[PDB]
Amino acid sequence: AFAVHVNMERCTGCNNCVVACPVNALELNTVNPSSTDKIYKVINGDAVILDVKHELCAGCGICVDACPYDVIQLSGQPP
Amino acid sequence: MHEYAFFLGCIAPNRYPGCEASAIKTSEKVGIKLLPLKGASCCPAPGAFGSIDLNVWYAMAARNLVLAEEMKKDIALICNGCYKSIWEVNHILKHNDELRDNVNEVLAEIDMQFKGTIDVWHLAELYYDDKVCGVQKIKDSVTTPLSGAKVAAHYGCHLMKPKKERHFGDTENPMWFEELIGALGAEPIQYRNKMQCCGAGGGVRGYDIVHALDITNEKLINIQEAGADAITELCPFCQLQFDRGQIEIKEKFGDVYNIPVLHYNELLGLAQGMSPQDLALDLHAIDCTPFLQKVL
Amino acid sequence: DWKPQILAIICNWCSYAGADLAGGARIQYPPTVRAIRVMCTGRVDMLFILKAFVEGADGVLVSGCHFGDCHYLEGNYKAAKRMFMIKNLLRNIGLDDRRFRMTFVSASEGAKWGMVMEDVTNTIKELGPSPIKEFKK
Amino acid sequence: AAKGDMLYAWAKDAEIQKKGECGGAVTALLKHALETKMVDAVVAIKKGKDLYDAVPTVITNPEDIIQTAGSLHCGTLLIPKLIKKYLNGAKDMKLAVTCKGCDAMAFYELAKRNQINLDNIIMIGVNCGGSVSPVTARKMISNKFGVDPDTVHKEEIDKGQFIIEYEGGHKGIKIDELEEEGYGRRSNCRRCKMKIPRQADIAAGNWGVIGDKAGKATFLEICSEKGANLVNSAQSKGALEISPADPKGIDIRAKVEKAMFNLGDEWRHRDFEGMGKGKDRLKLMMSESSKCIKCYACVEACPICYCIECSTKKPWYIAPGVLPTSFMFHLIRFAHVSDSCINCGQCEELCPMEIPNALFMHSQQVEIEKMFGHIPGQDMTPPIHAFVEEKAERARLDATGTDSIYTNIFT
Amino acid sequence: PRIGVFVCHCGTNIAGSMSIDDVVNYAKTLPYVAVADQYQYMCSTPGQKKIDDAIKEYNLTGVVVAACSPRLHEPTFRTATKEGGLNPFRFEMANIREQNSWVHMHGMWDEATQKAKDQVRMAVAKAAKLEDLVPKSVPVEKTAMVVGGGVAGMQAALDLASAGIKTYLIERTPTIGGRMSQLDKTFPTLDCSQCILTPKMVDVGRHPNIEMMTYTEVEKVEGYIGNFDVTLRKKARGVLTPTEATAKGIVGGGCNGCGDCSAVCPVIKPNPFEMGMAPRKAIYIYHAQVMPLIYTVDFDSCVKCGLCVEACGDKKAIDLEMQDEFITVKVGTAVLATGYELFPIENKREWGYKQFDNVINALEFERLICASGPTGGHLVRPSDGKTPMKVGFVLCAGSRDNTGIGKPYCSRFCCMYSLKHAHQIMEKIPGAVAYLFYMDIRSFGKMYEEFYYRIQHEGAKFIRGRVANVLEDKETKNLHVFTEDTLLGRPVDVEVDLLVLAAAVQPNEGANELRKKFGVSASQDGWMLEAHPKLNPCGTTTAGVFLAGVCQGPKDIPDTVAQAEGAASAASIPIHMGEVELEPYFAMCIDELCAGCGMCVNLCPYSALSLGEKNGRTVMVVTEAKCKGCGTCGGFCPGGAIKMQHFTTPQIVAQIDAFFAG
Amino acid sequence: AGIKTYLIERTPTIGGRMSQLDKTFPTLDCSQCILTPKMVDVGRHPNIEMMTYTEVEKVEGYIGNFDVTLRKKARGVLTPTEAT
Ligand SMILES: Cc1cc2nc3c(=O)[nH]c(=O)nc-3n(C[C@H](O)[C@H](O)[C@H](O)COP(=O)(O)OP(=O)(O)OC[C@H]3O[C@@H](n4cnc5c(N)ncnc54)[C@H](O)[C@@H]3O)c2cc1C
Ligand SMILES: Cc1cc2nc3c(=O)[nH]c(=O)nc-3n(C[C@H](O)[C@H](O)[C@H](O)COP(=O)(O)OP(=O)(O)OC[C@H]3O[C@@H](n4cnc5c(N)ncnc54)[C@H](O)[C@@H]3O)c2cc1C
Ligand SMILES: Cc1cc2nc3c(=O)[nH]c(=O)nc-3n(C[C@H](O)[C@H](O)[C@H](O)COP(=O)(O)OP(=O)(O)OC[C@H]3O[C@@H](n4cnc5c(N)ncnc54)[C@H](O)[C@@H]3O)c2cc1C
Ligand code: SF4
Ligand code: SF4
Ligand code: SF4
Ligand code: SF4
Ligand code: SF4
Ligand code: SF4
Ligand code: SF4
Ligand code: SF4
Ligand code: SF4
Ligand code: SF4
Ligand code: SF4
Ligand code: SF4
Ligand code: FES
Repeated sequence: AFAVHVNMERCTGCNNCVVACPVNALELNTVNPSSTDKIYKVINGDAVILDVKHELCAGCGICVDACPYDVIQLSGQPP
Repeated sequence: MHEYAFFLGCIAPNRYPGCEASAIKTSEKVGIKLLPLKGASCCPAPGAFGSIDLNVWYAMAARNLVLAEEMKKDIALICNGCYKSIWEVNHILKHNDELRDNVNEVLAEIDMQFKGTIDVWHLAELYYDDKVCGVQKIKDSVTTPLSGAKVAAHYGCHLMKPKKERHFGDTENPMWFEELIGALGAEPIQYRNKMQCCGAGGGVRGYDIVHALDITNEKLINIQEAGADAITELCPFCQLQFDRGQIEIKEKFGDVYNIPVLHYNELLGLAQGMSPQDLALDLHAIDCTPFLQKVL
Repeated sequence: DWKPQILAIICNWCSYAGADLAGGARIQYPPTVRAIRVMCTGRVDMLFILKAFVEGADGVLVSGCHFGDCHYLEGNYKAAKRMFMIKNLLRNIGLDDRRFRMTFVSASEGAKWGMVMEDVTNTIKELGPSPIKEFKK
Repeated sequence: AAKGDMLYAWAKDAEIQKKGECGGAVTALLKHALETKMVDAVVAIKKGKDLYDAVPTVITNPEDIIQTAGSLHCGTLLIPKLIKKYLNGAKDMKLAVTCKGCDAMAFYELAKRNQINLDNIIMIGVNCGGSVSPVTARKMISNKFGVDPDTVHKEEIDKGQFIIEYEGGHKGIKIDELEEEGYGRRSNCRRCKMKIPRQADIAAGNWGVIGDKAGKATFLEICSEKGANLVNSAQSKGALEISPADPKGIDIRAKVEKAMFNLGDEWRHRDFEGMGKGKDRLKLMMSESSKCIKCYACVEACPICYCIECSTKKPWYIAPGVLPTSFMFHLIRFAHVSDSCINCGQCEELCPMEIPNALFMHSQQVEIEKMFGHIPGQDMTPPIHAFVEEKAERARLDATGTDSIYTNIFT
Repeated sequence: PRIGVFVCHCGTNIAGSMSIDDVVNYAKTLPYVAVADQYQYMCSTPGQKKIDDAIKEYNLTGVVVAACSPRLHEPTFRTATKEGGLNPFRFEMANIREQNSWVHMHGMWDEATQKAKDQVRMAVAKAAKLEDLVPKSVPVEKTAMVVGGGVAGMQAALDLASAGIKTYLIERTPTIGGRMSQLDKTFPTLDCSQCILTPKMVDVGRHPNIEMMTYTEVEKVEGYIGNFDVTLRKKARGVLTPTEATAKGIVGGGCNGCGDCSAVCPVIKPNPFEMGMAPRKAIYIYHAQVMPLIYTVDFDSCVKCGLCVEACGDKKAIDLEMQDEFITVKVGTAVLATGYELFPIENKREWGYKQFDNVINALEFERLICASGPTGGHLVRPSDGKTPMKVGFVLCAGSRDNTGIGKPYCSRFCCMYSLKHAHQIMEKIPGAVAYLFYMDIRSFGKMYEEFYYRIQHEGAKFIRGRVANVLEDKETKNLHVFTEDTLLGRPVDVEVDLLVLAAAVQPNEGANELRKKFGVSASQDGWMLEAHPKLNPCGTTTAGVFLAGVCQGPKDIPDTVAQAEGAASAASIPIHMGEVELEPYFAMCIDELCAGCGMCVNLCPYSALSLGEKNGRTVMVVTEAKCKGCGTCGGFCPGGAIKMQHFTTPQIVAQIDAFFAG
Repeated sequence: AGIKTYLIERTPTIGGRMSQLDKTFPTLDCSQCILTPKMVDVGRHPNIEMMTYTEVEKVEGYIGNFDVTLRKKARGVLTPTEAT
């Protein structure tokens, strides 16, 4: 239930934070999908986090490790 | 992109133009748009002009306010003394009816009225607010780390004091301006009596230069003892004092510090990658070259 | 030929004390208001106010304790609701509702009691004689 | 069938279904309740004479409710105050009462003031688009319709016009045209906005019944668990037929209700500005009220007047023998009733001196309502002065932005 | 009815503003008035004699006195009316002095006379309709409650018990004693505080007439002067006294205070008695001199490890599953003695209280200097544990301050305790110097000025200047105190090793909640309010509740004890009599006018109204003991079925009618 | 509290210095106005033996019984009770 922050100023729209998030990958890549909500979607060229109320993230670091030009900061402390 | 009228008083445009240039560039890089103020003048400088006549102080500050009122925009400032004049006259004339009346019948001779519809902000206050560009956005915009530099902050007096008249919180040991310098990557250091006046306010800079320079020299001694490599500041008065006054201290006394004095907007430009030539660091009395060697 | 007839109904524990304190401190004000002195303003029934206005009160004043300072824990909330409703009735029967007001005067506000007296007198003098006295006939 | 269902209902008994104004569902439900012993009596309206005479009736023989079938549009009476006065407030006996919107609001006002037992009373509510005074209906028919009034068989307000069925044919005139000419529904009925009594236990009407059942089915809305039980029992014992309502019918029912709300608002406007403003309204009120002969019919007929002795009878308020009575008489009713007036019109229509009691009282009520937010007659909410609250009182003083109660209260 | 009107001159205070002769002639011509007459001082013995003679001669039904305020002289003239063959309540005043003369003195005389005639007319109209009342007498339960176990609570409890009244002593904390138990030495006599108080604590603990209930709160209070139904919350102490253990069946006993439990407990938490400077286990006593030596368990911090029960062994005093028990107690009177706490001085940022290590406040200094404190009585610097040699005392810290942060009042004892602390440091650390930054030394009490002289003689430096700000040296942790020596006329920079702030005091935590439970109001200052600020500093406006100690305002231990004994005497007055008379202003329901709507029932704050059965009809019933005479219900009831005994609708409406009579 | 009490005053009246005060700090109340009610209570109380214009010549005894001798100075004027 952590909080992710995306630096819009250096986001290129690469979409490798959307493809690599394992909560996004739940809908289409799971047998009998449990939850179909998504943290990121690239609207107007930058990654927007729809997870406003910080309910779905799990601090995995797959998205921080994925962005090619580090731009996603993961906060492990309560918002 | 929030839009503000950019007041731009006397010292930044006419002595330290790199300050205003970096202000516009860095504010645009973060989500802020600084619009020129059309025919603004000296904010009647609170010391040297308020000491003479408070009524003409009110009238000139109100004229500066009604320019941006006609523009229908919020003032943005980069000077603590200009903040005092503009913001405080705005606040006083938003609540005192007989003073509104007096200023209005003075201004009616130039076809011009004050109604009190806009707000006044300091640029560092905007950089700190979270609705407008926040500390995180500043960190995002920073592209050159400026790491390994000890930087001493001078808050000034007219931005934060008196706390019964402002809204910035504690005046005894604020840390907000230290967070903006920490965002840039430079480590802000703490020195003795960090909230002391620089000595240039109230017209003392002109009336008694030795007295003002002694007040400044107390600060410079504390800052050198801490070990600063530059002094950030949010006021062109204080920058002028800390910059010229180092030369006047070197000549009137025998004290040598050679500590560069930079506005926070100039440091923000340096952090965001602007060039020293584009910042006009050659227009300062005190050479910035050692600090540039450290942070570049 | 005309002198305003203003009637006040002041509670015993803050408004009577405040009027007494003003008198003790020798605060002068015009002699136009006469008071009734009930225990709480919760005692003030609507029919008291309406009876005053139909007998010909040019103005009526009801003075009590501040909210949270009633001697009887909550008796002036009831009075406040009643007087809000009385303001509405006088507006809709076409009498001028500023002939009536309810002030909250503490036991130590003798100066404020004097100012209330002056302002009530001034307002009723501006308003003029009540219309009931001629509408009856 | 469950507290919110909207149904078509008609009587299994063909004679009950003929004599019903629509499908006879109000008379089948009342008959079933009586004969299965949910209730010990039934208070309904029957014609005592020509259809212009509506007489309330307590019925205990289940054989006499076929006489109660049919709706009398000239029945301008109010039932709940009769139950308090001559049936001991239904404190010992269960009743089932057929009631209009004003009769449901009066039930709730008297139950707030503890004068009847709504645990005992079952309210079958009917939709009401308005009622006409019997004598005014007679004059209407004699003059505007050009008919001898004794000829009329039935007469109803349907689609906003006044249909009468006499020997020879039937006729119709727009109720708005009649109301401009000085006839039509009562004044309070023109101002009324309680069109579908959703506070009752069942709401029956002819609105929203479309198609093959346009005159042989009653639109039922189940508004409570008690009504759901009555309806389910009647359907299971086979005294009543039930089919789920048509969605198009529900939609046009909503539209007609909304249009009736708008018409009520228009009449509220034109009447309340017709009374005047400022000292002109005081001369209207005072000159009208100087006519009162102190018959006390308004006090004895008002649902909200439940006091053993009225303060209008106390010698320190009203001088006992002075007949050109004071304005205090009507100020004491404005103070006590205007916060909860259900606009039943009984005070206006029972006044020997023709004083617009209901107009004055409703003009005050509407904005006591928009001031305090209290709608009379909807549920068990206590009256505004019977329940004062600390936080709300603080709130109204702070909203004035003032240190007293003097100004900045109205717009 | 036959009414007599007696108009006082008040010795020209009224005759110098109106025409008393004209008022008297108007009273004579008024209806119902049998005799009208005047006198210079109607409150004096010839004035009462005049009233009584008039009553006897003219067969007066009622008496109207046109004089000073009723709040001043109802009892006097009611007793004068009684002595004379009337009821006390056939009397009514017309305030024509404090509301006519003193406010219409200047340049307006016939206007004041007309106002006086109007007031006399309204008073006569009410009195012609007053009728007989008899005050209600209610029995008084022979117990008393004292909330607070400080010096003021203990003194009040001992006083009541030795007068013979059974007393409850409620203390929220596990021990009695209060702040004086935390004090080390006492000004101006320099006695040891615990030594002088331990005797009285033992008396309280042993007295058979005192029910000492420590670690207990007051959940709710209902009732009046007669019977207060007070509900107490017995918080889960976790440990059983010997009496409770024997009751529960453990013969071997309960807690004997051996200390094995706290010897084995592994949890360590700050001690609130030592202002947090010292550790204490989860099972603990504040100090070794606590009166009930019973070893509370702190359930917010206990981990239920069960080592304590094994250590306690066969005594079996520890019950780790204990819960908050509730008890309801009926008492006749109540004494409130809640004390005080130190104002939060970290809000004054210029004196770095929380941000600099070596800045402390005066109760922390008192614990540091006490020999039973966290140190061995050795004052050491918090920053490094070294002994200070220069100590500064910032007097007025947060006091006489109108900026909205501090308190606008003087805390009374902070000048005296700062002198005591300066003496203590100068005598305990050889060669140490005390600097007092002061702004009006206030040594007003007995021997206080001599104490001040002696401290200056021993060599404390007195610098008359309020401290401006404090800076901390980065390395030595020394504190640079900046102010001006106002008498010397120069700024100063005194560098001290330890800075002590003489902080202001404020009402204790929860005191406002408790005084709202009991119905007591607050002062401008925020302390509990007294009945009359001059002549009744103990009683409150709500009958049967009395104040004692710092809870009514800051005071030294001598003044606190005097106030506590005064409150005990006032609380004993009605208990010894056993009767008390209530004012007959009650609501009385007229049943054959009540309709039983029940709407008035919720308008009573005191729940005096209810619906009951009388003659088959459901009507309203007034508990005349619970009614207080406010009049809310009787101003509500639409049918006029509620009668207010001395302020009836016919009476008030007669007053209105008489005002509009011309 | 119910104990019979003797009130000895050397002067012909009770009241003391507060009877001489005109107004009182910190509330500015009139001193006689606030005290006169209490003077009347003392003068009327059945349990108080108010002995004005009287002194204490000698005291002997202890906690139990104090044999106090009073000097009733010659007032020169008789109260109604003494006259009767
Ligand atoms: C004055 C009046 C105006 C109405 N206006 C409308 C309208 O505009 N639109 C609409 O959809 N419905 C209106 N109704 C209701 C309409 O008659 C219902 O469709 C009808 O009641 C359905 O019931 P029913 O035919 O099934 O049973 P019915 O056998 O008709 O039962 C009717 C019941 O109503 C009772 N009743 C008759 N007259 C009155 C009266 N004056 N007051 C109280 N109860 C009475 C009868 O005793 C009987 O119990 C009105 C009813 C009345 C009385
Ligand atoms: C640093 C310092 C030094 C001082 N030195 C001296 C000195 O040398 N000499 C001197 O004469 N005076 C001195 N004083 C003043 C002295 O402490 C007070 O005069 C005295 O303690 C007043 O006692 P009290 O009983 O009224 O209040 P407290 O001692 O505070 O006692 C109140 C008691 O009531 C309890 N309580 C509070 N609220 C409740 C509740 N709701 N329910 C139940 N119990 C409750 C508290 O726990 C406490 O036990 C000093 C004060 C300070 C701060
Ligand atoms: C100028 C002045 C102004 C003051 N103003 C105020 C003020 O505004 N507010 C305030 O609160 N305080 C004020 N005070 C203080 C106030 O007067 C005292 O607090 C108060 O009077 C104390 O009263 P007491 O009964 O102890 O002594 P006193 O009032 O002096 O009473 C002592 C009484 O005992 C009698 N007596 C004496 N010796 C004997 C004897 N041997 N046998 C018998 N009777 C004896 C005396 O005649 C006298 O009647 C003021 C004091 C002064 C001097
Ligand atoms: S940390 Fe994991 S779960 Fe959270 S947003 Fe990144 S990839 Fe998704
Ligand atoms: S991976 Fe990084 S650059 Fe790509 S869309 Fe996400 S945040 Fe932007
Ligand atoms: S008042 Fe309303 S509900 Fe009653 S009969 Fe008239 S229109 Fe129908
Ligand atoms: S019904 Fe009409 S005439 Fe009768 S008392 Fe009421 S207002 Fe007067
Ligand atoms: S006042 Fe008239 S219209 Fe209002 S509820 Fe009573 S009877 Fe009906
Ligand atoms: S007018 Fe008032 S007092 Fe009279 S019956 Fe109605 S509610 Fe009762
Ligand atoms: S009764 Fe009042 S007005 Fe009369 S003399 Fe006494 S104090 Fe003065
Ligand atoms: S071990 Fe038992 S008896 Fe001993 S102090 Fe602890 S709880 Fe009390
Ligand atoms: S149960 Fe454990 S933690 Fe709790 S008091 Fe006993 S030993 Fe300490
Ligand atoms: S007692 Fe002394 S230190 Fe305390 S507030 Fe008063 S003047 Fe200041
Ligand atoms: S006294 Fe009045 S309000 Fe109370 S129950 Fe009786 S009628 Fe209702
Ligand atoms: S007057 Fe009425 S409301 Fe007030 S306390 Fe007495 S019974 Fe309760
Ligand atoms: S006591 Fe004054 S309003 Fe209640």
